[PDB]
Amino acid sequence: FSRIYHQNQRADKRRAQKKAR
Amino acid sequence: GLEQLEAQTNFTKRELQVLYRGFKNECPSGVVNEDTFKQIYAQFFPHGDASTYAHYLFNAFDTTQTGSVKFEDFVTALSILLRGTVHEKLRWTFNLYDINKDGYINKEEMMDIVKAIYDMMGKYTYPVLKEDTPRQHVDVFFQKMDKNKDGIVTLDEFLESCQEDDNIMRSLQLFQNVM
Amino acid sequence: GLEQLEAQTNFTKRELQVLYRGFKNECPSGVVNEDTFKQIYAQFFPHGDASTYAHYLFNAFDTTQTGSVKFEDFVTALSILLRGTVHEKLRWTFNLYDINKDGYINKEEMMDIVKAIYDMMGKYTYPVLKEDTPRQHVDVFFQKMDKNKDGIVTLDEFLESCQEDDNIMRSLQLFQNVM
Amino acid sequence: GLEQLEAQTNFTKRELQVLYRGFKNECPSGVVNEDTFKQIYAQFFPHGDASTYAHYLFNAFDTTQTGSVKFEDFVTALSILLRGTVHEKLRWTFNLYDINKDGYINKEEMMDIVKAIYDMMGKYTYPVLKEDTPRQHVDVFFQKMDKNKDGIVTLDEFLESCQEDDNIMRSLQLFQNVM
Amino acid sequence: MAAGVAAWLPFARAAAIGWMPVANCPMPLAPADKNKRQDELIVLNVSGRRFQTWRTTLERYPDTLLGSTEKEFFFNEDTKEYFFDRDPEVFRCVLNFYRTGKLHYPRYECISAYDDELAFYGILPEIIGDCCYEEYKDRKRENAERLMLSFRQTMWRAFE
Amino acid sequence: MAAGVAAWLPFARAAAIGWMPVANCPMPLAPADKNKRQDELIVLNVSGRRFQTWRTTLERYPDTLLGSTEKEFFFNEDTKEYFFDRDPEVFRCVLNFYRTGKLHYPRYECISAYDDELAFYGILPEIIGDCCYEEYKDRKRENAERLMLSFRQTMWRAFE
Amino acid sequence: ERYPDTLLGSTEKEFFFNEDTKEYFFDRDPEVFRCVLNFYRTGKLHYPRYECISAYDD
Amino acid sequence: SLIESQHHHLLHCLEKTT
Repeated sequence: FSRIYHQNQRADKRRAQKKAR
Repeated sequence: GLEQLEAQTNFTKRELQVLYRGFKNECPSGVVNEDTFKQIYAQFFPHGDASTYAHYLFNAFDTTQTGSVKFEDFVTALSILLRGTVHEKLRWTFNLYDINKDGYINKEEMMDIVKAIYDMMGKYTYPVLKEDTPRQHVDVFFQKMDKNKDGIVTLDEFLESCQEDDNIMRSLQLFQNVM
Repeated sequence: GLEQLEAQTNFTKRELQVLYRGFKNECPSGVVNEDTFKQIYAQFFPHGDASTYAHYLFNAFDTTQTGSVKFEDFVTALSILLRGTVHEKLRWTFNLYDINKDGYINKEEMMDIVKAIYDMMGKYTYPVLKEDTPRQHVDVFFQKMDKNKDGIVTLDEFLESCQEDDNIMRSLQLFQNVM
Repeated sequence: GLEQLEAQTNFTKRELQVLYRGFKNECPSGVVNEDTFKQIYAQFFPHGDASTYAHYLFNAFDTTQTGSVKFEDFVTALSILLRGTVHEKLRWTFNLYDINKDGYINKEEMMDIVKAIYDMMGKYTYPVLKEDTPRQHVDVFFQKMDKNKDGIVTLDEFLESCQEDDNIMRSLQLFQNVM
Repeated sequence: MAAGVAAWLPFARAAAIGWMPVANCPMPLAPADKNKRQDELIVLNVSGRRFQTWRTTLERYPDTLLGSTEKEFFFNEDTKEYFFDRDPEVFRCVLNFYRTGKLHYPRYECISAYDDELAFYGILPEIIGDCCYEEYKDRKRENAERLMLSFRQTMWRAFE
Repeated sequence: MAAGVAAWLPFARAAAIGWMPVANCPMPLAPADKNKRQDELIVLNVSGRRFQTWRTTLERYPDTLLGSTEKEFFFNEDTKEYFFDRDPEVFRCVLNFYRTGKLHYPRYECISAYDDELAFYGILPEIIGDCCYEEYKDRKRENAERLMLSFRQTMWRAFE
Repeated sequence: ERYPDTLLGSTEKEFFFNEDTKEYFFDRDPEVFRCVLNFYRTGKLHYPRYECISAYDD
Repeated sequence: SLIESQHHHLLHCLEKTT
């Protein structure tokens, strides 16, 4: 559960960080 | 091969390695395919679509029926297109316009290509854009390049009509000097 | 442009390379700022204030009117300050003293500089300390530096009075030799 | 020593070093044994099993009485087997055929070696397989390498009738000059 | 002929041949030929460590130290080498970048040294190739973490 | 004598002897001699760094870049050293494989660079020594993850 | 010559010593030979954390 | 190929079984 939560968190985080470009 | 191609090209050995370098840099010698043209030829075309045109001269380059043939097959054609003769450069561009691969080009056959060019141009033509011009831009072809006045141009019927406009031979050979 | 910098500065190619090395080493070649002087001059002059006069020769080194320009105008001014011409050295020292950016010096204007240098001198002076000597150390200026006896010294009026004092003419040329 | 091994063998220095390289490349020059030959000797002979034959020339190979002799004793016999003289190859093959380690061989003993040969020949013989000719190929062998008709071979008796087999004469030293 | 940034321009000059037949133009622009010279192995001297690279590779990013010409201050004309008094390891990172054009981050580098050498080469830490990017951010945040009157307020001082 | 792929043929040319006397057959085949010459330490220059090895060590697998004969696109007769503008530290593993015949993985490598250099030199990322295999797949999968109308569908897009 | 019971300790090194260049040339890895050399320096051997232990051992 | 020559030669000289 923790693994998947961190997974989704870093997922949308990377998505936003990519959108920064 | 290096020398098996050196005995075929119009370039020297250093002029061959200098392109082998850049080729193997981007492509791990798999083979350059449409996937490479539709990007590098497109990345060179902001405000313009290069794929609609690259789609033709890819398979025009590929003497084989494959979709990713060879770097040797790339440089042998580069030699012709840069430091080749007008007679074979025009044969190559005819094979380009001969989308049917037969040796007989129709009005709409190369209209399919002048549309690709006009699309590669940009989003809006800087003068007024009329979609009849890519129709009539083919007519100005045939009225000079269709000696039979029939509407279908073949190999010699295009060549013997593509050697009198001195300006085009002035234009076909502008790039055989760059190094 | 190193070659275009040689045409301005008086240090040579090796003297420029080995010093640009140290320049780029301590700061990531971004720009020199006030704060940097506020510490590198603090280490070379400890046991006292190092900002009040530092922010004067910083804006003196600051040729333009921003807060941080570049490396080239820094060494071109190092050339004037160390190995530069005397007639330009005194003009530069006056532009240093010229606080109000206009071209005219008031007695309190250079009092602001002497109250800075004597502050930098440290906690307790080797002789007795008095806040009134900075009041005369500027006035002993005008008596020799103010040919009109009005309280305002101008570039020409500061210069006509700063070419006959031999000991400062030896003091301004102390470092055009050391490398 | 390197020189101490050179003056013993017929090979040269370049050959000896370039071979010790490949020697160590598979075994860390500890000492070669049975199990490494059963894979080196097999890795060049598909459709067959080369262990059973290497099992004989290894004990004939081992100058010592250990189960693994040396690299130095490897080359001291590699020389005799590649560029060595014919009559010494015959004596070493004599040491090879004599499984009982005495110098006295009967029918079944050397037949067990002709098996190994004709066993690693292949799983299915390309002409028709006949298993009684291993009884006869040694039998027809007897009448040559035996002048007493008793059932035993000694070195002189076993050699005095192969010295004139010209095919094995030109074939026993095929690799005495090929490097 | 040319390479590097203009390594694939010959392919475009080959493709341009297809226009001329249908090109009803009276006269196009003559080619833009200019001064040409083959590339060579400029040698980078990083602490005795010797590197060699074509100028074409060096000039893919003239907005940085190597692409620009202010690299000659480290160029030791006595040796034809750009001598650099720096790390011989993080340099390899910038160099393999210039080869690729993308940035990598080795796992075990003191991010302080990393970023300071990046700025030293003018390269921006923001443009790290996402091949290995977020762990650089992790080193970033961890390092940031780790690097962190008489009577009327002397009372305050004694409080806290 | 021979080396590279023919590193253990001499033992075979020794063991062939044991069938010559018993060769009751009429005629076996005479050897296959030809022109002869010794090996040489071909010298590679990868970005200023220099490596050397026998040519037969190169010829061991001609299904690669250097293993084949086409390494001459980078042979600089001006240097007589095949010069490559790729990383040597990752090439170091390639050389070592050429020597041994097995490859391994430097754990701290941004898997992108490792894989694309493998491809660059024509190497197969699958034949990695399984003694170090699964961690390669782990880097693979983690990197893969790391890199991861008017009205009718208006309400739709508005929902998700 | 601190330990003659090794490849370099014993005299089996001239099989790769190149008198053609007065050097011992060896077709080995440059990032393991360094550890062996460091042993020859001290007499002990360390082990880097990131080596495919197969390569180390061999 | 110059390698199939030597390797095939050994197996050829092997084929001499009767």
